[PDB]
Amino acid sequence: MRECISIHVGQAGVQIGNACWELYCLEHGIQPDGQMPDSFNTFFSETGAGKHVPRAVFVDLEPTVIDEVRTGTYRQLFHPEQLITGKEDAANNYARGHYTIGKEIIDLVLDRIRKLADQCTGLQGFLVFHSFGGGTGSGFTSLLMERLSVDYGKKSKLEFSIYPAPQVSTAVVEPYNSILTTHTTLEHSDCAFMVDNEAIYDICRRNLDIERPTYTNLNRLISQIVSSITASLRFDGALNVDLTEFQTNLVPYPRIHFPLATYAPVISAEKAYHEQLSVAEITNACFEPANQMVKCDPRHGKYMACCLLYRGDVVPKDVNAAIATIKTKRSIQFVDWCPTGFKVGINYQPPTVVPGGDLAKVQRAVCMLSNTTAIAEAWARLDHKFDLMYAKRAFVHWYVGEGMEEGEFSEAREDMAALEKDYEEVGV
Amino acid sequence: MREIVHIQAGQCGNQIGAKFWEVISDEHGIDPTGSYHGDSDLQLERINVYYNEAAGNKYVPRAILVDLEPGTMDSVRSGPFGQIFRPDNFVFGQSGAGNNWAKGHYTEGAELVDSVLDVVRKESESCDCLQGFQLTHSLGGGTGSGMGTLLISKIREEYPDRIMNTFSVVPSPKVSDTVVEPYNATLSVHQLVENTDETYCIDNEALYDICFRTLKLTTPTYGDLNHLVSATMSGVTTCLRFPGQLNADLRKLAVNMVPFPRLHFFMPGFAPLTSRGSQQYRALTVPELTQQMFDAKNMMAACDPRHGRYLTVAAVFRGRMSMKEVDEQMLNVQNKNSSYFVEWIPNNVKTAVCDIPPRGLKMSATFIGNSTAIQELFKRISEQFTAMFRRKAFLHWYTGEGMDEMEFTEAESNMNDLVSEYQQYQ
Amino acid sequence: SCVNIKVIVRCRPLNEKEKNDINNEEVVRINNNEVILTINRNNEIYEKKYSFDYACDKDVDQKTLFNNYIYQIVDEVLQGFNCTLFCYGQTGTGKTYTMEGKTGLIFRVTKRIFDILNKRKEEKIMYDFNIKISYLEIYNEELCDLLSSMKLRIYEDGLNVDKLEEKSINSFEEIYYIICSAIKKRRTAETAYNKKSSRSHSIFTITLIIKDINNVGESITKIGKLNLVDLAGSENALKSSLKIRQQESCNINQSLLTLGRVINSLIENSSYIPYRDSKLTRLLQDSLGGKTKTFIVATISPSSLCIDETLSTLDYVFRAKNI
Ligand SMILES: Nc1nc2c(ncn2[C@@H]2O[C@H](COP(=O)(O)CP(=O)(O)OP(=O)(O)O)[C@@H](O)[C@H]2O)c(=O)[nH]1
Ligand SMILES: Nc1nc2c(ncn2[C@@H]2O[C@H](COP(=O)(O)OP(=O)(O)OP(=O)(O)O)[C@@H](O)[C@H]2O)c(=O)[nH]1
Ligand SMILES: [Mg+2]
Ligand SMILES: [Mg+2]
Repeated sequence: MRECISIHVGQAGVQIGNACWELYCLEHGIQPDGQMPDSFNTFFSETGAGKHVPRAVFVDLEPTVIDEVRTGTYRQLFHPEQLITGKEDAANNYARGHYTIGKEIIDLVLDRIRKLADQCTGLQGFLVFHSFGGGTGSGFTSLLMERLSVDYGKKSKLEFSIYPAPQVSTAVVEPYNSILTTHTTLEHSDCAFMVDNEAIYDICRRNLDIERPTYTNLNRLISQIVSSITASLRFDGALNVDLTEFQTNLVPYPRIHFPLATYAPVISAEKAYHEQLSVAEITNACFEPANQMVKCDPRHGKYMACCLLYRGDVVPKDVNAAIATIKTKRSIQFVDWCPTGFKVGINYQPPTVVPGGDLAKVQRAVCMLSNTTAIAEAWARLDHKFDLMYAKRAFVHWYVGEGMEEGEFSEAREDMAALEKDYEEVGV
Repeated sequence: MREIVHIQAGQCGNQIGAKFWEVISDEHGIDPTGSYHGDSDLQLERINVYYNEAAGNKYVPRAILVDLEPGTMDSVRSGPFGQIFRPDNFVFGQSGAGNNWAKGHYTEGAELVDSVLDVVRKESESCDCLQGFQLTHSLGGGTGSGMGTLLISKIREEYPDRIMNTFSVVPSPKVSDTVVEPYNATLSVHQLVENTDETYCIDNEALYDICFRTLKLTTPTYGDLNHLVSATMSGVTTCLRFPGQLNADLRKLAVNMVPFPRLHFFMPGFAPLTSRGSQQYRALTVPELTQQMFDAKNMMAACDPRHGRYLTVAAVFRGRMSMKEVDEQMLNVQNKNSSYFVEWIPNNVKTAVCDIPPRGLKMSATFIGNSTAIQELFKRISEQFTAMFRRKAFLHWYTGEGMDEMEFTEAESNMNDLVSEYQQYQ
Repeated sequence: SCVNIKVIVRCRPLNEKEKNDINNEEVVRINNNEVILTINRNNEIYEKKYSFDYACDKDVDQKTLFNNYIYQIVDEVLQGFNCTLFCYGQTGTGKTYTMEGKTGLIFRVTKRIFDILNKRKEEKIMYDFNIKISYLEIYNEELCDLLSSMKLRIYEDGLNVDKLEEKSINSFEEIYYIICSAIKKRRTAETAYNKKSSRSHSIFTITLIIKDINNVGESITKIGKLNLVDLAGSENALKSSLKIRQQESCNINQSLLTLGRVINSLIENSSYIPYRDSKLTRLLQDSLGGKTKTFIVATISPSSLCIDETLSTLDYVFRAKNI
């Protein structure tokens, strides 16, 4: 029918992946051993009677990330050919990830990807997971993206990726990796979903009532976004919206390709005993700055466009009414460019909840994808951090020693600047 | 994968190393006999980082013991785990270096290094994927200083693509030993600055003071001093063998610690620390580790971080904690103590989280600080040195071994420039 | 005379391959003190601007360049001032010949110096002129004095090298033939660009002992310490695409990075500390703000074909003024 192949690059890439696969498995009822005591083929190819296998490639220059996958319960689900490692990590170094170590891994990886693609016909695109602050998640993924843009070209190049938070950081060369990553991202991706970290923790403590969130809490929320985006791939809706239709209805101008996103309702199971989760309430919740998974604030800019995906027990007339209500909320502005800016889809299948999760099971939910000028703030924060490091060439020697030219930092900076400029100009 | 070769040198080195191997052997489920009888498959999944797998499921330390005083080798062999060390890797001479760097660099040491280096080659060639060499020694003397310097120089030249990670004991400004302490230290530091990629400045005075005041030991011995050192060494190489929520190897550590390649000198530390009596009052959570970890009183340096500011710090947390708690506390630390960090770095804290705590703890943390206060260590050494060199005190003991006077001039100059550079960031 | 840093870019005529290629379109326009490079990247047209003291276009030859600045450098050095000049430039420029010729930098300089010295000794009548020379090159971070036909330790009493040879020169011809022999000793890297690419930084030193043996000043000895340093150009890993590549990526690119930090620091008057970052820097520490005239020269071609390289070159070089 239609299908996607997932690519998981870096530790976070892989663990987000593991979480996403747990959710996908749960949604269809596949067991860890590949048995299922249809649209399931959008991800899990039947391989033989009694056995189904998810289409994915997992990569990290460090043996450990994948060993964690290989030794998990899903060791009986994934085919061994899907798990690739190096021997030494990228050490949070873009240049090492792209020019030094990724130099050999890339051939191993492209082989597997080509083999997965050759085994199917509905391929619509690839879903790649990575982080702008990493090594493998920057350098290696940049290498891979370039190569895939040649091997496939026309297939959708969709990605989910973590951007450095306002305050939360894990490393100190993190600002370099992010500027460099963007340079590649801009010329090879079709649609990149921006993901924060700090914002998500803030969601976890306020919306899910979690005092101490872990990486699995962050991943369950990410997984909900991923499930909803592909919900139309996998399940019938009232208003079916294709993955390529999203892209068609996403970009107002060729250089604009970084949607922001949220999900609602995000309520704890305890709050679920009282919350009046109407179509309108969920819809309204999705426009509050407090609930975005990207630390930005839409009240300081305009929406270039907005697309709402409703899932579960929703009625198109109520949905239309809810949106019509939103249209009167003057606090929400749209670019003058798009008087017909709202788009909407309705999937019959509600999202599911991963066991052990805090997120309440609900009868209705909305996944909101949006395109806004507010994204510039994320970029501005990065530029300020980058310039301090860049100006004194701190840690530059670590990249130069891997074969990176100094000029690459300069050019990537200018491309970053151009990126912000474009999103500012299209604000009219 | 990412194998480590451990080269111990000098009595300080060999004793610290003896305790290091005692500790990591327990961590990997290895009995005093060398056989594996552990708790978890994890212990075996990465046992090869430090041990050579052998018939009988014997795990043999991938390590070499070194001195010119043969009793040293037997002393190591006399302890528990001493029978695990490969019988062949006890490499020694019959002289002592006489507490003289030149003797251990230009003369007797030269003969010993060629023998040792060949042993090093065999252990290194036997690896599939060598991460680096861990070296343990002191600046205070002949073998650890002279042999250390000559051997590490040759090793780096033969293995330029591997990490040269040195843990070393630096002399006290007050608790001295030899009459030539500053000569031996200065002459080694001179080359240390070019040969080592990563240096941990373990301060014997501070080490004592931690044991005396923090652990409140009545009569601490070198064994107790070594306990804390072992905690640091074993603490640094954690995620390599103990995976978790946020992993990191030594290359990653180095990448995020030294912005200006010359400044590769760090001040080690470890938390939690407690007296036995104080155990009843511990708030065993992330804030406990945080507040103890950044408490200058627990820094294993005679340097006091409050003196200046940090260029870069890092911590590897281990055990039962959320990532949010770690991130929250680290942000709170930088805000609370913003006056103590260099403004050029947009985030002065590098983190990693291991899901396996040290045995006996609910959680712990390894702390590494690239502090500007390190200039106090080297400044004090320089003052001790110039006082002697200006009078040519004991010069006859070194020039008598063939050293040029120019070698002292160069060594002094490197140390003074090293100090000036650290001060540059204050 | 003292370390004022003057900077020149020499745009070259295109070579035959550059002219034959479809990408022979020139995109560089040079005005006297500025370079405008048309950015056609993504067809976004910009007047990318760089600034120079000597923005020399493709029409400028060796004699003109000599008169534009080298002439001036030589004359100040010979008054008793030091000078450190270094060169940078693109692959394919032939800078490895431009630096010497037979007329390139070293020989044009040598001819000017000896003509001057010959006239000056006539005026004094010698002038006790005596030139010391050395070719102190750096290969895989090792020193290599190509003057000699090993253990080249750097020490500073006074900065010098253990067993460094200092040949004493009386004439252009002595240097000419010494160079002819010395260039045969250049060691190389096998690169995709050139199977015999030089793989070193090279410090040619011309040190003139000057004694002002006039009726007054015979006791005054000044030294015309002129360093003509050929920096290895940055390597694009693709042009070397191996063990040496890594060695030289470090030795060349990290050294260049370092020199960058040094120059920037010098400009920022946040100097000295960087003098110790590399042996190259240490060897050239005399240039870092002292009574040493300084000069930076780089050679580029204008074709579209070499623009990414040009931009990297201009970036490195432009920061000589712009940090
Ligand atoms: N922290 C520790 N420091 C020690 C230990 N043993 C010695 N030392 C310190 O190291 C210095 C003495 O160094 P050594 O016995 O190692 C000299 P080495 O045997 O390496 O060479 P020789 O000159 O041939 O004896 C001095 O500062 C001691 O106070 C120890 O177990 N722990
Ligand atoms: N959301 C979530 N948070 C995590 C996860 N693991 C770590 N993080 C975030 O994801 C990144 C963790 O970085 P790493 O995976 O170590 O980076 P990497 O690409 O693996 O870099 P190298 O392994 O050095 O190549 C940071 O941006 C963290 O904030 C995860 O599974 N997802
Ligand atoms: Mg990794
Ligand atoms: Mg001894």
